[PDB]
Amino acid sequence: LKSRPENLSFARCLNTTEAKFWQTDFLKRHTFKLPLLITDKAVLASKGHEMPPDKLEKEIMDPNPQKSQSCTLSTECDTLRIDFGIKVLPVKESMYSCSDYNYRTAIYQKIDEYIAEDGFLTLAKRYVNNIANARFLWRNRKGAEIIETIVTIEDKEYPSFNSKSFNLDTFVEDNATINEIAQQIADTFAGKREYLNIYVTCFVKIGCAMEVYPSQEMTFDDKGKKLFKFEGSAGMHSQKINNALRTIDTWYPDYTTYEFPIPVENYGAARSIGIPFRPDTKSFYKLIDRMILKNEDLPIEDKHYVMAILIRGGMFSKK
Amino acid sequence: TLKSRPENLSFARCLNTTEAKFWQTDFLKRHTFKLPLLITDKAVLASKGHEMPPDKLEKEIMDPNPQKSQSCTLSTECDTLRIDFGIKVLPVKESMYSCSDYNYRTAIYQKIDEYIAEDGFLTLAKRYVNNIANARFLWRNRKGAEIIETIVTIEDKEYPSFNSKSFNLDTFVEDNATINEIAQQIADTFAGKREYLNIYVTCFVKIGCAMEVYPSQEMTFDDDDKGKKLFKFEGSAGMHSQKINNALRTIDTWYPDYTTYEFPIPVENYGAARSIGIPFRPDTKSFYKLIDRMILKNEDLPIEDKHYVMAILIRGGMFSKKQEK
Amino acid sequence: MMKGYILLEKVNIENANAFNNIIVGIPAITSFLGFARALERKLNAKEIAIRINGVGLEFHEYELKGYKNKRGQYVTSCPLPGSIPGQNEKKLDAHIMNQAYIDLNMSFLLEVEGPHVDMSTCKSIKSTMETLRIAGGIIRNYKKIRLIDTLADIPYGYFLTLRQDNLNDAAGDDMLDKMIHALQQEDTLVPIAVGFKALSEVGHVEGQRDPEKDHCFVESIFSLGGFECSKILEDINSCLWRYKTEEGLYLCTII
Amino acid sequence: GLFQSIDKNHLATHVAKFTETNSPGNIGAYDILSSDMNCGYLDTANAGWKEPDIVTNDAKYKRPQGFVAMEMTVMEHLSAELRHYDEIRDGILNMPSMQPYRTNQFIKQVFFPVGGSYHLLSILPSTVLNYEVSDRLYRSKIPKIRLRLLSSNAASTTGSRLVSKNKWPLVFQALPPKFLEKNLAKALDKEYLLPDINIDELEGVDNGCLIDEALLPLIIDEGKRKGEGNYRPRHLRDERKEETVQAFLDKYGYCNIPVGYEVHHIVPLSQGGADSIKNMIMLSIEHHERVTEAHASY
DNA sequence: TGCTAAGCGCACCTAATTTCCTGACGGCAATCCGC
Repeated sequence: LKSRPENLSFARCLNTTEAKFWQTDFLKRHTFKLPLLITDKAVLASKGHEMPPDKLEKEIMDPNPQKSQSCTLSTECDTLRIDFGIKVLPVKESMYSCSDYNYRTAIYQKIDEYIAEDGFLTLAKRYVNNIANARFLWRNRKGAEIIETIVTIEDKEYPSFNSKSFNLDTFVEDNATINEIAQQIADTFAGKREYLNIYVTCFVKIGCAMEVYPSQEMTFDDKGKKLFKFEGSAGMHSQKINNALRTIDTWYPDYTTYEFPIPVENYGAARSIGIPFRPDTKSFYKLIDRMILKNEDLPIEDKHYVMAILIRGGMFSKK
Repeated sequence: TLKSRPENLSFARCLNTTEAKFWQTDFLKRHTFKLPLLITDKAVLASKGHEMPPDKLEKEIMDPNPQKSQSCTLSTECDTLRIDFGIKVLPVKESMYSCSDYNYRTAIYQKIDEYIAEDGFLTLAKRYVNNIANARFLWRNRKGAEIIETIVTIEDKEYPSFNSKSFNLDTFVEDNATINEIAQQIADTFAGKREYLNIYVTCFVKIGCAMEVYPSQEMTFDDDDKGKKLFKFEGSAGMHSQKINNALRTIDTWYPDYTTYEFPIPVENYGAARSIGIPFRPDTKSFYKLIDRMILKNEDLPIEDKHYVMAILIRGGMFSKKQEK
Repeated sequence: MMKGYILLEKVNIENANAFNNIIVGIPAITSFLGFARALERKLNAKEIAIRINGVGLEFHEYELKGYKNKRGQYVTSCPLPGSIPGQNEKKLDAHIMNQAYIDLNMSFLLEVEGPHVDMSTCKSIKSTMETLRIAGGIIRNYKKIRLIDTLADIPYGYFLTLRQDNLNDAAGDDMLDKMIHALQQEDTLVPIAVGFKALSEVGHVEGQRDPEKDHCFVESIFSLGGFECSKILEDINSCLWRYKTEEGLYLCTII
Repeated sequence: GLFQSIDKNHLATHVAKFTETNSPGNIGAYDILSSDMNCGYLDTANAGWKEPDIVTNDAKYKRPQGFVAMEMTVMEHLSAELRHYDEIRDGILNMPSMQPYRTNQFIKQVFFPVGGSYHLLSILPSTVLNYEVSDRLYRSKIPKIRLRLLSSNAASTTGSRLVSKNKWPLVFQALPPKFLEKNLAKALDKEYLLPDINIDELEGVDNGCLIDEALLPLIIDEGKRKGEGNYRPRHLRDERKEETVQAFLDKYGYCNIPVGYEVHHIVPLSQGGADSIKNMIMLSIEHHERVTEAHASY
């Protein structure tokens, strides 16, 4: 096998639904829910952007009218409720395009070898650790008295999670609930179970009339703050929940210096720490050209990274 | 004698599928409730994670990649997807819209009536009803589904429905009573004993509550915008007829190397699936040679090759000679 | 013998043609009259002699296959090209040519002159409009094939009538400039393809679809038309597109 | 180049390769007759085709299609800078004319009625017209669509010059008026609601009629809930057949309509409903009057 | 099983003015050529 196929692509194996926001009261959290809506907020400002010295003289005491939007809780509610659900799909049944059949056979052989060693269990334990620590609450985890994340698969509600008792730079491998959910995600990733739909509900006690931060939408041409409305109510993008669920990579070359996980991307880009962490031989392209194109038994940490990107997906196609 | 193919030989389709429309439903009220499914616009902020030359990588590895996209997802309170499409089965002899030579028309009509005599378009029809009853027309909507239910309504008779997760996508069943009942009418429509057949197919896919629905993507060439432009039929999501038809023509299991690659491919002329990038029937078992050995150098080809030639003529197309100047 | 009017009500055409060299929209009128003559020739082959000599073209809904951009223009889609006969027929990616496609709901009022024009002929059309195509598009469903008497049983819809006097009496220059000026003045007026003018003489060339019928090379000729409601249409007979031939001109005209 | 390539470049208003670029041979036409100016139609001899089309076959002899495209245009050859090639001295005006000499499967051939017989018409598209339309609709505001379909390779493969300059042409938009355009509302107004309760399991139904009196709250509630805000005008309502009321009783015998009972479309046929066996329960005339008055006040 | 018939529903004057309306980075890879 010389060179990757001309049309090689992979589909997701962790399909996350879009998130809807609700308001509750924490002592009535199991019997009461209200819609949370986005409110337009025009704001008047001062001209505080940095200007060149021949523009600051004319526009330093000039009013700055700006349009914007916001989401805030009611005066009778102390808790934000976010509801999303995740569809777990198998990894071998996710190659959407592969122009060569030998390359398909080689990918299936190496995934079967990984199922023989570790049945997608460390990766799944890291995913349930990013469901249990509530990393999907990006700016909604700052300033919270109690965060409770409940996970429901099929019709069983698993015991709830004290999300604030989980460090975001460590991964627990001794929690019974995380292991029991992660074994089901592991068997779904392996192939034993054909699909797994996992529904997540998280209660964030932030306070009364406090601000809830949704996902801001992208504007392209020449704009203001447009926040995400899912079915009228406020909400977050599925992309943002998945980038907080793929923050599992502690296998990059410079981990002992920067001791925290990063999201799993092809070239190892991290927007928090603005440095590329996998720009060369430890990138997916040079770890899939040395696992299948020139057969080499890679270290297990690198294998974790390759299967994590094969759960993420993408167009990995040569010219 | 016949020494070539006609200078303008044309064939029309005999399995005319219609565009699909996507609906959202519940499952315990799937026969009464039906809500519209709309296609939203989702803009994304990404990273430049595509392969680029090693000089461009040093300049662009940590650069934002904003992209435009569209997406169809279900509601927070409806867990199933309803796709309803229709087919117009037509005769094979009455789908030749053009033929310059009269003797080639006589010879080809003799070969179609000889096919009506021995296995009168019945095995092909059973394969087409299997590609309705395993729900191969759910291209990426068949993954992650708890219950798939497919209902076929010829004329006004509503046939017993199908559990489309109990059919393998690589094995064609020839024993189910409902499939045989539908397939005999499709065979009689292809023979010419019936002039037309109207089949209406309605599917019910229980994927989950707010999960992603995958319509067909439109090839729209615009310089200003380059994004995922999905298909909207009458304001709601759907699928092209060509996608569903390419699903239904995946009946070819008679190619020269089926024992190695053991999967059905779509019935094309040179055996050109869009998944595997090698032509599967490129010289000796191609339609052009296997119809010039059937009609011109008369010869009784094996029944698998006759199945392939008749399946091409049900697919239809421009089938003339290498045009000269 | 027995003149009459049959209405083919609400025919839903899926993926018809829409490209006529300079037009992306309504198909050619020769295509609808070809649907008429194909219906005629298939009925006259079931031993039902009925000469169709005038077609009404009513419009209820449309959807050009594509999307509308933010600047209010149109981007036309195309299906992915498959194996196209030629030198490059074994390559997995084929060339993309100029093509546009439309979805229409139309009602066709036909001027039918046969020995007997009864409701049995309507049943024959119902059993004949399910093996034919309008332009090059499939018929998904039709509401009803019925006989009409006057301009009151006709459903609501906007017909297409030929407006050539709004094109001959236009600004100046050449006929393209007259067309562009006329479309600037009246914004409820559309360009329409109306037939063909020969570029050669009648003869036999090699490569014909039928080697025994005369053949002539043609360009498409185009004109102007507009939309009139069913209520405000006077004495019908002005919505009836009819064939008309001359020496070198193959034209579809509303007389 | 420009003095030894003028003998294999042909002159055309019409090329065959602009419908499909796989049409064998050098097929096309050069129509130069006359403008009628009052005929009612736009032909290539009736619009102002200012610049002709030079169609080539091989890429080597593409020098005349380059010289004639350099702005000063050498199209000035109806100023006179000379001698920088001698054969080229206005040999771009007695070039061989593209003559139609055959047909093929890729040229669009159709039949046309001529006097009880038929004439086969193989349609050749016009390059120069399309060029003139694209020039005279950039400087205009009539409805227009750009066709971004032909790549530069296939436009080069066409052989034409005014397709290599104009590969993505601007053409007229002949669409029906905008109120006749498809949307969700003009389609969710052709689909009819069906009720969520099966009459054959309704728990209190006496083989078609409404035995229990407390089911009329349920029937009224479902008739409101399904279809409260889906009122339909008369043209958008479903037709009221008699086969449906017959097929309803057919379900339980009851040949004559039972005296004192009227078929009630559970969801109303004005506020959205289907003329189907599902959307009917044979309620008593008193309770039917109660339900048709309850839905009157909504 | 009915719930009325008839006429008509103003004439004037106007609808403010100032200062301004952000800074950033970026917007994919593949493939669509006959001869």
